[PDB]
Amino acid sequence: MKYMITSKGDEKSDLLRLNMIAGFGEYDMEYDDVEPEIVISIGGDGTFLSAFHQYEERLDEIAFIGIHTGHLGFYADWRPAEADKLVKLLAKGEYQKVSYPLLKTTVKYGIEATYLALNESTVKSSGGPFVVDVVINDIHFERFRGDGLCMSTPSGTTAYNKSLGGALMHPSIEAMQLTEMASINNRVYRTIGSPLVFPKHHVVSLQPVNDKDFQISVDHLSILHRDVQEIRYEVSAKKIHFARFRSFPFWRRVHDSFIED
Amino acid sequence: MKYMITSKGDEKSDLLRLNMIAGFGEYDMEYDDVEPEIVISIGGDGTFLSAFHQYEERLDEIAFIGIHTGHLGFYADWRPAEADKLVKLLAKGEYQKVSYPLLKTTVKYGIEATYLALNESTVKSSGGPFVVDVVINDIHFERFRGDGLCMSTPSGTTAYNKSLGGALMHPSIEAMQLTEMASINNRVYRTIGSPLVFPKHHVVSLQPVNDKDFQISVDHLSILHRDVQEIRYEVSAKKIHFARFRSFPFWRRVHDSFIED
Amino acid sequence: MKYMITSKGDEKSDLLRLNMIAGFGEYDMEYDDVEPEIVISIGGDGTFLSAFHQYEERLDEIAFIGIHTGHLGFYADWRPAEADKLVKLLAKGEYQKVSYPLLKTTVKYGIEATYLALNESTVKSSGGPFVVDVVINDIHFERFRGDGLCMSTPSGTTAYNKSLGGALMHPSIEAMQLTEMASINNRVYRTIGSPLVFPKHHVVSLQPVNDKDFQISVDHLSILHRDVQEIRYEVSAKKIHFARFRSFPFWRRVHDSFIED
Amino acid sequence: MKYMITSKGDEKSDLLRLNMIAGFGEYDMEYDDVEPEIVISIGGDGTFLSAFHQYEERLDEIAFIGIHTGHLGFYADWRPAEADKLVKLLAKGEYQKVSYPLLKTTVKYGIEATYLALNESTVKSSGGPFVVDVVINDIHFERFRGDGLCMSTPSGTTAYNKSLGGALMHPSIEAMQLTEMASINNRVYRTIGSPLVFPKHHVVSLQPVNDKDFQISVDHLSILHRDVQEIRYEVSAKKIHFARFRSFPFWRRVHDSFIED
Ligand SMILES: NCCCC(=O)NC[C@H]1O[C@@H](n2c(C#CCOC[C@H]3O[C@@H](n4cnc5c(N)ncnc54)[C@H](O)[C@@H]3O)nc3c(N)ncnc32)[C@H](O)[C@@H]1O
Ligand SMILES: NCCCC(=O)NC[C@H]1O[C@@H](n2c(C#CCOC[C@H]3O[C@@H](n4cnc5c(N)ncnc54)[C@H](O)[C@@H]3O)nc3c(N)ncnc32)[C@H](O)[C@@H]1O
Ligand SMILES: NCCCC(=O)NC[C@H]1O[C@@H](n2c(C#CCOC[C@H]3O[C@@H](n4cnc5c(N)ncnc54)[C@H](O)[C@@H]3O)nc3c(N)ncnc32)[C@H](O)[C@@H]1O
Ligand SMILES: NCCCC(=O)NC[C@H]1O[C@@H](n2c(C#CCOC[C@H]3O[C@@H](n4cnc5c(N)ncnc54)[C@H](O)[C@@H]3O)nc3c(N)ncnc32)[C@H](O)[C@@H]1O
Repeated sequence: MKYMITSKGDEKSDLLRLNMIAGFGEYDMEYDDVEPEIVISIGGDGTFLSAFHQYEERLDEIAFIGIHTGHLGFYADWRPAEADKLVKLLAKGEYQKVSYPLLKTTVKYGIEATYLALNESTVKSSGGPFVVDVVINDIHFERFRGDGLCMSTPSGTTAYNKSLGGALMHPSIEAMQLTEMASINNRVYRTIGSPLVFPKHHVVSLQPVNDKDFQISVDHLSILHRDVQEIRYEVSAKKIHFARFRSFPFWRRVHDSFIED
Repeated sequence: MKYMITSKGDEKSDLLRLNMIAGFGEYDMEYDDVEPEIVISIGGDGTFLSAFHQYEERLDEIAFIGIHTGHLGFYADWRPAEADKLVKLLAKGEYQKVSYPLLKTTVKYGIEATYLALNESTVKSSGGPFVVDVVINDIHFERFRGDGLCMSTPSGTTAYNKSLGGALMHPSIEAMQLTEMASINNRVYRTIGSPLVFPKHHVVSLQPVNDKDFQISVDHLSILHRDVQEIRYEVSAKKIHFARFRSFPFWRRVHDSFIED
Repeated sequence: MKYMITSKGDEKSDLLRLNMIAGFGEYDMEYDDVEPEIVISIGGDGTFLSAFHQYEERLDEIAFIGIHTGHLGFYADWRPAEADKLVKLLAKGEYQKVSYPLLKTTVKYGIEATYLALNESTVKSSGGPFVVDVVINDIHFERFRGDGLCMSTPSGTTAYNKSLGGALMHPSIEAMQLTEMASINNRVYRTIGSPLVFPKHHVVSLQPVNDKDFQISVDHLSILHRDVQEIRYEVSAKKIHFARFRSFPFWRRVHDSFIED
Repeated sequence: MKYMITSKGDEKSDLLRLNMIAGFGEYDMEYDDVEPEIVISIGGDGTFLSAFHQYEERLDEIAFIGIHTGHLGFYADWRPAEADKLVKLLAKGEYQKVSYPLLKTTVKYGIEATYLALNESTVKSSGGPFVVDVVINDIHFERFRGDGLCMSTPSGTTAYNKSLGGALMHPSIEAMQLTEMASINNRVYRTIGSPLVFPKHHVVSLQPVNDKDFQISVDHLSILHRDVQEIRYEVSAKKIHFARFRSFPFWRRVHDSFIED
C-alpha cells in the first residue's frame, strides 16, 4: 500500500526511518506522504500526535502505527528492535484495525471552527480570571471559577486528565471526561469538583461570563481565541484507526507506563 | 397491575403509603408484595436500596419508583406532593421504562456466591492490613496495599465512589469504576492511584496475598467473609428498570443534589 | 493617629469611606496616605491585598483593618454596620495587634529582586512546558514537570493553596506551604505529590532546566520574568500587623467562609 | 550507659542484635531493658513504634536509634553495615539529641484515658456509620460524616496522613494535622475537606452524635472503645528524643523514601 513515515528528527529516529524505508523497498509499498494508507510515527507520543493532526482529514482511510525510540508511549507502543518484523507484517497485510474515540471541539465567535482531539481539549483564561458557565445538554450545570477545564478522550485519560485527578477509561468506551483545574469553592462559589464522564451525543457547552478571550488547546496546539461566545464539546463521530499485529492490552500499557516494566 | 409499597417506617412515610394505597384502590391495581410489577419506595435512597435487594430475583419483571419524604434522593426523585398524579399515571400506564447497569460480585471460597449491587461493592480487611493482588482480565495489574477498594455502578458513582475521588458517570454507560481507599505509595509499594473505569465483559479479580478474611459490602449489606480465594467484579447482564413519567435528567439530579436547588 | 482609607471604588465602598472619614473628623485623627499608622481597607480581600502592597515598605509601623462590603473576607472581616463602633475604638486606642507571617520571594537573573507575599507566590511557564529543579536547603529534592508551583503563607492557605489540595494552617505557625499544579507522574517522571510545609529558615529554590522564562505571581500581581536563574522562597522576617478589637478566631473565619454562616 | 536492643525477631535482626550486644560488651555499657538510656530498634518502622510504646513512660530519659534491616525507614534510618561505627560512637558519647513532637489523645467515657502517638491517632466507627461533631477550642467547626478521621504528628505526616492527602510537615514544627477519610459532601452534609494543621495548645474535640462506640487507633494499636463521650487531641508537652551522629535531613529522608535512592 501507500505509506509514509514521520520522525521525531533526532539521529536515532531519522535513521530508523531510513532503514524502514529501505525495508519497504523490498515490497509493493510506495512512499506517499500525500495520500498514505499507513502512517508510521517514530519518536514519542508527541510525534504521534503530530502525525495524527497532519492527516486528520483522511482518518477513515489511514491506519496509524507508533514506534517509540525513547520511553514506551501509549500511542507509540512498538519497540525499535521490531521494525523489521513490522515492515514485513505490514506488507503482508492480514492485520486487524482497532479504533479509538475522538473529541470534537467547536468554537463559536461573536458577530465557527471545529477541531478534533486525540488526547484532550483544554480552556484557560488570557491571564486574568477564568469564569465560564457550564451547560450540559442545554441545562445550566455550574458556574466554574478557577484555572481552567480539560475535556479528555478515553485514550487521553492517561495524559493531562490523569494529572488533574480524572479516571482512566478503557478506550472501548465512547465517552469524554471533564476535569477541573484548581476550582475555587467557598460559601458563594460552587462547582461539582468530581470529574464528569459523558456518553455519546451529550453536548457540554462553555459560555463566557465576563472576559470573552480564552486560551484554547487541542492536544499540543494552544492558541488564543478572541470574541468567543461558546465552546462546545461532544464525542466525535470520527475515530482514529490503529494497525494491530498482536495483543497489547490497554490495561497492560497502563501497568507498563505507571506501575512497572 | 400488581404493585407494592415499601416505607421507611416513620410517620410521614407510613401515612403517605396508606394514602397511596387508598388511591390505588380506585383503579385496577392489586396490592401484591410477592409478585409485584411496580415497586414504590417511600423514604430515602436507603429505603430504595432495600426495595431493590428485596426483589432482585425479579428485576426483569419490575419497574421501580422512589419517593423522597426527606431530602431529594438520586433514586427517590419524586416529591410527596405528586403522589396523587403518580397514582393516576401509574394506573393509566403509558409510561416508559429506563434501565441502569448493575454490578455483579462473585466471591469464591477455599476448599461460590454471587451478588448484585446498585451502588457499589467494597472490600476491606478484617481489622489488620489489607493486601490484595488486582488482576484485570487475567493480567496482574497491581498489588494494592491500603484501606480497601470500591467498585461502583454508574448510578453508584455519586455515592461512596464520589467521596473516594471517583468520576461521576452518566448511567447510560455500561461500565464499572474502581476507586482506592487510602493506598500506600512509597519506594517499594505502588498503585495506579487514579480511578479505573471498565467496560462490559472486563473482569477485575481481587486475590488475597496473606490474610484470607475480608469485610465485603454490597450496597448497604456488609458481611465478614472467611477463606476467600477471589472476589470477581464485572458489569452485570441484568439491569434495574425505573418507571419514568417526565424528564428528570441525570445531570440535573447531580446539579440539584450537589450544587443548588 | 495618622490613618488612611482605601476603597474598592464602587458606590457602597466610596460612601462608607466618606462616612468613616467624617467620623474620624470628630477625633484627633489626621488623614495621611503617605505615612499612616492605620490603614483601613473597604471592599474585599482583593482590596485588602492592594492596601498591603501599597504600604509594604512600612509594615512595622502600620496596623491593618479590613471591612467587607460584599461577602465576608478572610482579611476584610468587619461588617459595614460596625464602622461607627470601629471609628470610635480606633480613636480611643487600647486595641491589641495580631501578626501574620509573610513569604519572601527572591528572583535572581542571568548576567536580584525581592518580593513579599501575603497570600502566595506562584510560578508557571511562558506557555510551553514547565520544568524546574526543586532544591531544599541546597539539597536537590525533585525535578518537577507540570503546570506550576504555589508557595503559600499560613493566611494564604485558604486561597489558591486550598484549591490545589493544600492544608489549611493556623496563622500562628511561622511556615510556608508548597503545592503542585497538575504534576505529571509516570515511569520516568516523579514528584512527591503531597503538599510540603516548611518551617522558618528553610530555603526552597526553583532552578530552570530548559526554558529560563517564567510567569511569576506575587498575590494578585503576575509578571513575565526573563533570564531567570533561580527563584528562592523562605518565610519572611517581616510580619503584617492587624488591629484586633474582639475575638474572631481563625478557625471560626474558616467555618464561616467554607461551612456555614 | 544502660541500653537495650529490640528486634523484629527474624534471623537477620536477631543476629545483628547479638553482634551489637557483643560489640557493646567491649565498653562500659550495661544491657538493661528496665531502665535503659539508649533504646536501639532493629527491624522496620513497626519495630521502632513498638520500642517507643514499650518505653513511653521514660521518654525524657531515653534516646532512640533505629536500624533498618529491610527497606529504609523514616525512624529506622541507619543501615546494618554501620552497626559497628554506631556501637563505638554510642559508647564514646558526644552525640547530640534531636526531638520530635508527639500527639496526646484523651478518651473520656460515660458515667478518662490518655495516649501518646508518634505517628497518628485515628477514629473509625464500629462498622456502622461514622458521625462526629468536630469542636476546635470549644467552637463547633463541622459535623463530619464519612469513614473516619486521622490526627497526625509531624513525623507521622509521611505515613497514613500522606495516603489521605495530608501535607508533609517538617518535624521541627510543633503541630498536629487532621485529615478526613472519605467524607460525604452534598446539599445537606458539609465538611471542610482540606487537611487542617493545628499549633500547640489548640484542642480538637470529637463528640458523638448517635453511636457512642468507636474504633480508636494509636499508631499500630487499634481498640474498640465503648460509651465514649469525647476524644480530645492536642500536641503533647512530651517529645521523643533521637540520638543523632551525622546529618540526615528530614527532606532527604523524604526524597530517599518517595522519590529515588
Ligand atoms: N519530555 C517532555 C515533557 C513535557 C510533557 O509533559 N510531555 C508530554 C508527556 O505526556 C505523555 N503522553 C502524551 C503526550 C504528549 C505530547 O505532549 C502534549 C500533551 O501533554 C499533556 N500535558 C500537558 N500538560 C500536562 C500536565 N500538566 N500533566 C500531564 N500531561 C500534561 C497533554 O495531554 C497534551 O496532549 N499523550 C499521552 C497519553 N495519551 N497517555 C499517557 N501519556 C501521554 C508523553 O509520553 C510525555 O511523557
Ligand atoms: N443520614 C444517613 C447518613 C449516613 C449515610 O452516609 N447515608 C447514605 C447517604 O448517601 C446517599 N446516597 C445513597 C445511599 C444510601 C444508603 O446508604 C448506603 C450507602 O452509603 C454510601 N456510603 C458509605 N460510606 C460512604 C462514605 N464514606 N461517603 C459517601 N457515601 C458513603 C454507599 O454508597 C452505600 O451504598 N445512594 C446514593 C447515590 N447513588 N448517589 C448519591 N447519593 C446517594 C443517601 O441519600 C445518604 O445521604
Ligand atoms: N469575584 C472574583 C473572582 C476571582 C477570584 O478568584 N477572586 C479571589 C477570591 O479569593 C478570595 N480570597 C483571597 C483573595 C483575593 C484576590 O484575588 C487574588 C487571589 O486569588 C487567588 N486565586 C487565584 N487563582 C485561584 C484559584 N484557581 N483558586 C483559588 N484562589 C485562586 C490567589 O490566592 C490570589 O492571591 N484571599 C483569600 C484568603 N487568604 N483566604 C481565602 N479566600 C481568599 C477572595 O475573597 C475571592 O473570593
Ligand atoms: N509490609 C507492611 C505493610 C503494611 C503497612 O502499611 N505497613 C506500614 C508502612 O508504613 C511505613 N511507615 C510507618 C509505619 C508503620 C507501622 O505500621 C503502622 C502504621 O501504618 C500506617 N498506616 C495504616 N494504614 C495506612 C494506609 N492506608 N496508608 C498508609 N499508611 C497506613 C499508620 O501510620 C500506622 O501508624 N511509619 C512511617 C512514617 N512515619 N513515615 C513513613 N512511612 C512510615 C512502614 O515503613 C511501612 O512501609
